[PDB]
Amino acid sequence: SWEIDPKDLTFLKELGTGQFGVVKYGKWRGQYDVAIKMIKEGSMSEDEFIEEAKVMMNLSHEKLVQLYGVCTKQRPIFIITEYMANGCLLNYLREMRHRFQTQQLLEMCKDVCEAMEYLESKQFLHRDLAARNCLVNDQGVVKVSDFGLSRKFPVRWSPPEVLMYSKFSSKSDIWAFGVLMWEIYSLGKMPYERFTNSETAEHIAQGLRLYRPHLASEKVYTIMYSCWHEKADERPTFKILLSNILDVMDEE
Repeated sequence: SWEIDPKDLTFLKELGTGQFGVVKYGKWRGQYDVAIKMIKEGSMSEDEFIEEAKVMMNLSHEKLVQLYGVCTKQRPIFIITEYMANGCLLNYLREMRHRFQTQQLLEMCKDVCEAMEYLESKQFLHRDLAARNCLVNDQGVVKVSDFGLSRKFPVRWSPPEVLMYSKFSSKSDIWAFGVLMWEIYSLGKMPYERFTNSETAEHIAQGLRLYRPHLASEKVYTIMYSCWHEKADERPTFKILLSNILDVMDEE
């Protein structure tokens, strides 16, 4: 069901990801590659954890990193997720010592927009969409992770209404997606690299945004820029963005 027997875990490994990162790898039920993550003790009630795990497991999309189950009969609780061989998107973008053509960067954006259009259609809020929270598999497909119970503050990824009023909505995920497009097109730079949090917020308050990365065409920048409207209701939906992204794919 939602509950998993740790005895169904075989080939337990400690694997590197990026230069200093580490992942606990296993195989689940003889054929599923999984990452094993622990849940902070006492931060949640057991019943509260199970319901949230149930919601997350019913979130099925090829571009969302899947949750396969949880172990609760043990201390600490752990979760098993879809293993992603190429690791964090941020590190993967900076590891571009080789590859990225602009078509590949736009495809990354499309992968994420699909996952997010799915989440939006289920009225589920990510709340921390960022390149650090996307994972890349062995085929180079980008999937969104760290939504749900896979959770100082992501100020550089947050719209003004989150910073001031804590008003989370799909439209705040929209803003963060624009920042994520920026991280992709700049190949993994830090948004607003040399800014205090008040400087970033004063910069936004002045109607100023993240510069056009030079790998981004005018069209691509229009799409990411559209995500950062001051008014939440003036920012697009993930369905509209997808259609914009699919339009720009046809035009190249």
